[PDB]
Amino acid sequence: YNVLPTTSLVLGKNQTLATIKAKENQLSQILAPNNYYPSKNLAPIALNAQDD
Amino acid sequence: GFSNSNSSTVAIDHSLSLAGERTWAETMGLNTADTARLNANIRYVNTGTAPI
Repeated sequence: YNVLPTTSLVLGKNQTLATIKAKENQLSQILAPNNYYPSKNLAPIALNAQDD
Repeated sequence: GFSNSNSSTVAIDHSLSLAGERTWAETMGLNTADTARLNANIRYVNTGTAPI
């Protein structure tokens, strides 16, 4: 519950562009097992921010 | 011999001009206080015995 992944944009072999913690636009309240957030019929979410 | 003379010249002009110009320009601005931006690629290593 309250899923906030910490992810990383990487170029090339290991050239990391950025490391971003998921913000409140990117929060997932429930992630039950064998499921997706968001659901498979819906479109995936957008991450475009660096600020808190 | 004594020669007098007197002339009077009356003139008129029309004119066209077709001026075609192609201009190329290039500019490089800089601020000496903010020349460069940095980005580090780093890892964390635990050689200890307890986790942190």
